Amino acid sequence: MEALVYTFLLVGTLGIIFFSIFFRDPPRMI
Amino acid sequence: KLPEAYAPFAPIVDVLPVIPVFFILLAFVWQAAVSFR
Amino acid sequence: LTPVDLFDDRSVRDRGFDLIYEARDLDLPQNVREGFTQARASLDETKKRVKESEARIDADLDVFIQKSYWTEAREQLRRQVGTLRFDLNTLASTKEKEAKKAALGLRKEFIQAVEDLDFALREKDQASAAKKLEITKAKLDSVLAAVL
Amino acid sequence: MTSILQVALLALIFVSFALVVGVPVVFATPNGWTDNKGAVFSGLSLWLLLVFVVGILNSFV
Amino acid sequence: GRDQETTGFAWWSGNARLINLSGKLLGAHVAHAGLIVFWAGAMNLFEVSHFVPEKPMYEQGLILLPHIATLGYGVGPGGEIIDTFPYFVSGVLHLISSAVLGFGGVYHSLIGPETLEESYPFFGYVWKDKNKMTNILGYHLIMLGLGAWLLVWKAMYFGGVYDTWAPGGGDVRVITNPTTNAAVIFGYLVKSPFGGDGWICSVDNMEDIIGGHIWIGTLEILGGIWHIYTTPWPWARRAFVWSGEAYLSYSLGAIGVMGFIACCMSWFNNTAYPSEFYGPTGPEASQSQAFTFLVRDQRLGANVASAQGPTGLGKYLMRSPTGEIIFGGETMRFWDFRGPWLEPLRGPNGLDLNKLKNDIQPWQERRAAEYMTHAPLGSLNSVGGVATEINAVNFVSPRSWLACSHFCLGFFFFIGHLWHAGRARAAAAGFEKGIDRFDEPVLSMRPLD
Amino acid sequence: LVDERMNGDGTGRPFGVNDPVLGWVLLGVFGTMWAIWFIGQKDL
Amino acid sequence: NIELALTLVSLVLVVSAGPLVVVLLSARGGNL
Amino acid sequence: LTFDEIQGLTYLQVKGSGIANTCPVLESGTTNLKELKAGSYKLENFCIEPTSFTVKEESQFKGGETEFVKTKLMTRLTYTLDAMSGSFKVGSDGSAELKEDDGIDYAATTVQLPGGERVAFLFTIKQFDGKGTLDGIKGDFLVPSYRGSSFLDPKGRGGSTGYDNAVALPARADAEELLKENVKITKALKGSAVFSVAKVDPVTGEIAGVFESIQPSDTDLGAKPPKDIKVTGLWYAQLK
Amino acid sequence: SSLWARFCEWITSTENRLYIGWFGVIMIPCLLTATSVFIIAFIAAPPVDIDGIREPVSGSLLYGNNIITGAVIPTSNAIGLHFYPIWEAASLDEWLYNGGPYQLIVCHFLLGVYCYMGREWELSFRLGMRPWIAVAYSAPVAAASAVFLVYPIGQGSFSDGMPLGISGTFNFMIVFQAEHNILMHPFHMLGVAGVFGGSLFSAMHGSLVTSSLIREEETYNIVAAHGYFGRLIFQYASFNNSRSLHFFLAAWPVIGIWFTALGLSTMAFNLNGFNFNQSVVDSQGRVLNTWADIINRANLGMEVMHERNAHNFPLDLA
Amino acid sequence: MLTLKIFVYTVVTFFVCLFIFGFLSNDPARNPGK
Ligand code: CLA
Ligand code: CLA
Ligand SMILES: CC1=C(/C=C/C(C)=C/C=C/C(C)=C/C=C/C=C(C)/C=C/C=C(C)/C=C/C2=C(C)CCCC2(C)C)C(C)(C)CCC1
Ligand SMILES: CC1=C(/C=C/C(C)=C/C=C/C(C)=C/C=C/C=C(C)/C=C/C=C(C)/C=C/C2=C(C)CCCC2(C)C)C(C)(C)CCC1
Ligand SMILES: CC1=C(/C=C/C(C)=C/C=C/C(C)=C/C=C/C=C(C)/C=C/C=C(C)/C=C/C2=C(C)CCCC2(C)C)C(C)(C)CCC1
Ligand SMILES: [Cl-]
Ligand SMILES: [Cl-]
Repeated sequence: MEALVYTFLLVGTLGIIFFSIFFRDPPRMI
Repeated sequence: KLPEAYAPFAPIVDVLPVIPVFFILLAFVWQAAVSFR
Repeated sequence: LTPVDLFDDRSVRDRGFDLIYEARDLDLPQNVREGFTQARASLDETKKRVKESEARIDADLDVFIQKSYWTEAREQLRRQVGTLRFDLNTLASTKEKEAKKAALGLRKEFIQAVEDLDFALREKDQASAAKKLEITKAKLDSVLAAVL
Repeated sequence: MTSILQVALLALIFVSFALVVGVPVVFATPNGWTDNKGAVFSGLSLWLLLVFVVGILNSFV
Repeated sequence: GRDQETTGFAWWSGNARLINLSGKLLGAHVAHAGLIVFWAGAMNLFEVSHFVPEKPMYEQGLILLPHIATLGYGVGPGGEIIDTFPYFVSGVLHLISSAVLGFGGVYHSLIGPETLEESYPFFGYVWKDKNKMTNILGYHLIMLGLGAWLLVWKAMYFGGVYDTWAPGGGDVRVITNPTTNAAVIFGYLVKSPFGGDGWICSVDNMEDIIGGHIWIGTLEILGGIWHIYTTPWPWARRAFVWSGEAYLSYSLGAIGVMGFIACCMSWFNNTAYPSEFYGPTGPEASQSQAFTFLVRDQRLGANVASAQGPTGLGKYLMRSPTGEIIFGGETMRFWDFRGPWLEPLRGPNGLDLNKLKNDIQPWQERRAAEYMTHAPLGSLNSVGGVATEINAVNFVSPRSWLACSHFCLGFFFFIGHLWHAGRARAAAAGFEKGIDRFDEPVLSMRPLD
Repeated sequence: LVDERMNGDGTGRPFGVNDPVLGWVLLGVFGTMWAIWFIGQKDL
Repeated sequence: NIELALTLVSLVLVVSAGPLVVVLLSARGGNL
Repeated sequence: LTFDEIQGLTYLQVKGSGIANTCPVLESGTTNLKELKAGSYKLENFCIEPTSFTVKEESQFKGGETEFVKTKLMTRLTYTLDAMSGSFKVGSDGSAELKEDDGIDYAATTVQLPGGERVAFLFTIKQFDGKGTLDGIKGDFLVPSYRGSSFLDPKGRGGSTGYDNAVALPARADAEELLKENVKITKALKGSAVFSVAKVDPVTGEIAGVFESIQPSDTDLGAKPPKDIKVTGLWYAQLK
Repeated sequence: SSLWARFCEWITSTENRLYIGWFGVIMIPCLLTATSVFIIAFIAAPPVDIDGIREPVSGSLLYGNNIITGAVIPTSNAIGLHFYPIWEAASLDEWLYNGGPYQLIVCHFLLGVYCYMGREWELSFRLGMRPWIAVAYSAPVAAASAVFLVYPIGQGSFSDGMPLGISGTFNFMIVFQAEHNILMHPFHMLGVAGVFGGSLFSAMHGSLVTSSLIREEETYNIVAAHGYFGRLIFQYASFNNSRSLHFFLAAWPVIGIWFTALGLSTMAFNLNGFNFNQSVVDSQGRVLNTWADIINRANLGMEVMHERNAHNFPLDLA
Repeated sequence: MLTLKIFVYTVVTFFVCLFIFGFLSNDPARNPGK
């Protein structure tokens, strides 16, 4: 299940990047 | 080797191939005298 | 624990075992490494090799053309016949003035014929190859008569 | 003869170097080309002439 | 000369001050041609002087002489160099010719008028004047077509190019039946660039080469007449930037690609680049080594046919994924290699062990042995050797030099395309210098996020 | 043989067309696209 | 070493030619 | 493609076609074998093209009988024995002897059986001495180790050249790991092959028929047990 | 309005959260294709015979391996530079065994990165910005092209291409030096200077601006306004112009990466780095070893080990 | 697997056509202003 743990970590990192681009704080500042 | 008659001129032909690289250097020299207007 | 087996292969050197090593000796002149100088030195050996090429061109090749074995026929050319041009040149060089010039002329007319026959094999034209081979045979025989 | 071709080739080299420095000078010299173009033509003609001589000498050497 | 205060271009961009100076621009281009012709002549004479008849040209680090040799000059049966005077003639001709071009450039850069349109209307040209631009392209297109036909003439007349695949031995041969079949001539163009197909680098017969030059020669001349008597169509004008930098960017991009293709040609092709003069190709060297040992071991008393290697995939011979019998070892990658010394031993199905068992000619061996030693592997200090080798051999494959140099040249010229093309497009729009500070488009665009 | 393969690798087939369909589809797709581009924005 | 010596002589003369043209032109207020 | 048809095609025409991995077909000749003169003949141009590679495998059931199962080849072609020369004879009766001598008698082949299991085997008839009738020439052939003694494993341990010990784990360098370390057994095994002459071309002195052979699979230098590989296909040869 | 025109607008639309473009039209699908196969391969891909020696190297998290060890095995040596489309493979299983995914990923990836460069310029032209941001992005793209295309081609096999994995990258780097001595290549030296220098310049510029804007004002306007210029250690006026400084901040790193990429490409044509092995010799001829010779000793070790069973002849001309 | 090839060949052609015809769509006029 180490591979399952590794896949979870990889998937989780990608998910953070996703919200960081589409669910990011509106860039009111220049 | 060069023909026997042109053999005594080997030293000159040994310097000719590098002449082109000197032209670009001469350009910067001209700009130096020009003071890079 | 066994002693490394030993084999008497001294005969390999007799059957050109040092050809590769000689060709890889950069110290030797390029002609020596290529064997060009050696052949030019050995007239009888060159003449023999020429006759071997003649046999291949004459008593051979036609077989492939008959059975449309173009690959083999085109490979029949070159291979051992590969040195034929160099061989004919040195034999003609043995001649002098007009004799050498006339011999070189025959060499050229033959070289042209071998190329015509080769192109026929390339187009896989049996009829053209057949007639072209006959022309090549005559050309070679003429050059052989002069060089030999 | 080899000497004639060699001597002629040397002369071409000298004329060449002269033109190599003289031509650009005359061209960039204020009112130095309109009054010296004829002299440049004379030097250029000699240079090309020397070229021909060297070539003929090669055939006879 | 000129100063930045009147041009807006600094000394490091001085040549950009010649864009609208047609007369000066002519001198610059004409002069640069003098430099190119100069090196061609100077280096050629230098090579001739530093040439030795006891060694092959590739061992002597000569790059220009191989070109003349391929054209069939001072070469003999087996590629042996008979005389070098023809090479001397080429150097002398180019060197003296460079003087004429040099004088013209200097004149059109000093005495000559900065512009020509005012005096010589024919030469006078203005970027954007598509009609004139197309006409200029036409003239040069015809010139290139004539040059290709000159090569075609040398192939079928005035002697012939050296044929490494010549029957009964490799030597100069007058092409008499150049391939004119469009399917064969254009087949290479539609060939995949991947392995096996090798795109146009696959050309192995001089007949196709000369025939292909026949096609390109005619098309270029016809295209020149077309561009001389036609003006860009609406679709073209609406899909191209009409400016000097834009025109340069197009040429930069094209010449950059041509550079990469030339690199591959010199590294893979052995027909247009005779291994006799340019040395063996990477794949050729590998196959040569396998052949060298296969022959030696076979003579010692080894059955190369049933010789299982450590992996069990055949020590000397094996089968290509396609099925063709190929040399064993890591050289399996170069199974698509084809050389005049190995073809005779090959047959419909890969190699023919029959020829390998008997009929192997001595030259087939000597040539392979020489190629194996003179492999393209080398160092910057010219210490010949695969790698991890002592400083004893002084040799670097000329193919390696041409392949590395032209690749780098192609890369930079591609970057130049990106720089000039982008700047040309920005210039046309008007934002090349920067943002207006009052009409910033972003400020008028949607607030996005 | 033991299996079935296209057997196109290593063969210099134009645009890797080992079947007439492949050649036809490529030209057809391009033709439709050209028509759309020309109709949307005339070329000349 | 005579060949090498005259080789260096040639290098000096040829390399000095370009600066020579500039120096002369500059000295006579040429258009450089 | 008959032998002559293949000869007509150039190497470039054959290159990429895959026909090089196919034995010539004796389209000519007679199905009868009686015409085949009785005597000894050089088995030149002997080719064996494996039609199918089946591997014996126990049935689904834990006690299920081990039957040969269908498999999918993973190695692009490169499995047709060819250019093999040997000695073949035929008596007045059906007596027929087929003896392989040299040539490409061996061909490594990796096939995947149902369940995503790749079984590697060296298809070969090395030292085949068939001595049956004109048809069913039963015989045995050598099955050399798929890997040679020099071959090194990922750990570097090998036969003639290898560590012989688990250098990775110093404390466990020598232990039960002996089966995998310092073993690298390269002993050759044996396999049985049966050949039958379907047709004989007396005028062209060419013979062709079907072949069937069951050989052990790779033993990973003794690391794994060998598996029976039943290879069936067609064979072609020229008696000259 | 013509639908094709309407579509053309949407494509060039700047209101898109992520600007799509004509380059993106080809970049998006290609990169999406490469990303999908890469994820599935790095997880479930079966072993691949990269050395074409019938010895398949295991890969993917499923077949053991790990985040660090896991990688996409390069195509088999047997294939070499031959095109290996899935349809050419008899069975998807063969495509995986031969190492097809790697070729597919690299092909759909290189096209994407090239289109990514074009997309950069496309938006810059749409926004009205200068068109040289892509030129800076050309430096990384050139390096990737050399490790995944130029080198594989020069060597004559996609197997030589850098494996898509952490451990695979290290293996590629080691074998490269063992055969090319990249460390002694002047171009690689320029590349190391570029990265080492780029990091130094980044740290300094960041520190200067931060300390200055520490407070729209110019990056250094604050410190400049005070006039207490640090000419004490910054005794210069070359980068007094912010545009001049930022230009260098981009030229130094990009130009260096360009050289290292070209260096790798040249070494792909067998142009190895300086070889000074046995260059120092005593009076009688005895060889006086140097640091270079010691580096050679290591190179020999990596060479004799790489491909333990993939060499049947002494010379590694391949 | 020819169906896979036919599909891929079509998909590729379509996207390539969009890129070529798209730039042919007076792209130079996409400039923000002039
Ligand atoms: C292939 C290289 C090359 C060439 C052909 C040219 C050509 C030219 N440049 Mg230029 N330039 C170059 C490189 C080159 N440049 C480089 C590398 C730089 C960066 C330093 C510059 C920077 C630069 C600037 C800033 C300017 C030019 C300008 C010019 C034009 C006129 C020069 C002038 O005004 O005074 C002429 C210079 C001299 C008279 C000094 C000597 C030059 C002579 C002609 C060289 C001859 C040498 C040769 C041995 C002579 C042979 C004679 C023969 C008998 C053998 C001209 C067409 C000027 C211009 O027109 O801008 C609009 C200008 O302002 N250049
Ligand atoms: C025939 C091809 C060609 C031509 C005609 C031009 C012409 C021009 N370029 Mg350009 N360029 C090219 C290729 C070309 N380029 C390539 C391939 C690249 C990629 C590297 C570039 C990158 C480039 C940049 C970044 C810039 C230009 C600029 C310019 C303009 C200013 C000229 C100038 O600098 O004044 C005088 C000439 C010089 C100052 C050059 C000085 C001599 C150089 C620096 C020494 C280099 C020697 C080199 C290492 C020798 C090896 C070369 C090769 C073997 C690798 C000018 C109109 C400038 C511009 O503003 O565009 C409008 C500018 O910013 N170019
Ligand atoms: C072919 C021939 C001829 C001619 C020759 C020539 C061509 C000469 C000239 C040459 C030249 C043409 C020379 C010149 C060179 C250059 C130089 C000598 C320069 C240098 C410089 C330097 C070293 C520095 C620089 C700098 C400055 C000052 C500025 C800024 C930048 C820099 C820093 C870079 C003769 C007559 C012999 C005859 C025979 C043949
Ligand atoms: C414009 C200008 C420029 C420049 C340009 C140029 C590049 C010019 C050049 C020109 C040229 C291009 C020159 C050349 C010259 C050469 C010559 C003049 C030659 C001569 C020759 C002779 C004299 C002879 C020789 C011989 C022979 C061949 C035989 C053998 C022997 C000998 C070798 C001796 C610059 C950059 C500065 C910038 C500014 C402006
Ligand atoms: C000689 C010879 C031959 C032939 C060759 C050839 C035939 C070549 C040609 C080639 C070619 C055929 C070239 C051409 C090119 C062109 C192109 C490749 C095009 C391009 C285009 C462009 C660049 C455009 C783009 C765009 C679009 C469309 C969109 C919008 C924008 C623009 C307009 C920009 C052979 C093979 C036999 C080999 C041997 C030698
Ligand atoms: Cl390894
Ligand atoms: Cl090997």
